[PDB]
Amino acid sequence: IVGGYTCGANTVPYQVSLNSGYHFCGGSLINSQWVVSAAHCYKSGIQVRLGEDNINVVEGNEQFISASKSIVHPSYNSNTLNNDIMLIKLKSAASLNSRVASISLPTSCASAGTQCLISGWGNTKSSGTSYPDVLKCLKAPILSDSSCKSAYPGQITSNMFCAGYLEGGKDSCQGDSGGPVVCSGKLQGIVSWGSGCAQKNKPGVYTKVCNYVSWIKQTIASN
Ligand SMILES: NCCc1c[nH]cn1
Ligand SMILES: [Ca+2]
Repeated sequence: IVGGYTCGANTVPYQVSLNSGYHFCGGSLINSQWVVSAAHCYKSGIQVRLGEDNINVVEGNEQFISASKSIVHPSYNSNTLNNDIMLIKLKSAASLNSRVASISLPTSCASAGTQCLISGWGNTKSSGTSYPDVLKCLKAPILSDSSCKSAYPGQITSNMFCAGYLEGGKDSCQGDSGGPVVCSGKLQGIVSWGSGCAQKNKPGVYTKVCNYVSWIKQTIASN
């Protein structure tokens, strides 16, 4: 997260870190056994880390649970990043509490102008490279479809939205991939892609989760 703030330990209780020897992506806990992330975060040997603040230090609220299976969206295209969504099932159910909690799925799509919270352990620099150990947060509005398409000609599908600031300075970045965009207590987005970070007229692009609720529910119900 570039131009954000330190969230505070366990203040974003649905935020997970995906770890394969190291943090490589964010995710969102949506029930005791399931995490939603980006399809471009797919790899084998995933351990889900819940209750994290400092990802380099065991602080006492963590639960580390190995993934039993991952399900990339059937229509995910890695070239265009269309349908950039994946489900991860935990080998055992997380113990839910005030610091490890699920986030609700949307019942309807959020509009341009809706204020959201984007979070992650990604790069905090727009030119250089610096990775924080503690969770970073950014409050950001959803941008209009028209401004999103104008920012990225030929690249924005009906399964994507832009959020952030056309002036630059505040954005998600490398390592935030797969993490949450939460608006009014609903998971509306997944950190998906952009052109660099926090650059003028290049806001972050997010997977439009409301399009996937039926798939998520049906997949969970049979797996
Ligand atoms: N807005 C950029 C988010 C991102 C994803 N991967 C790398 N960067
Ligand atoms: Ca920790």
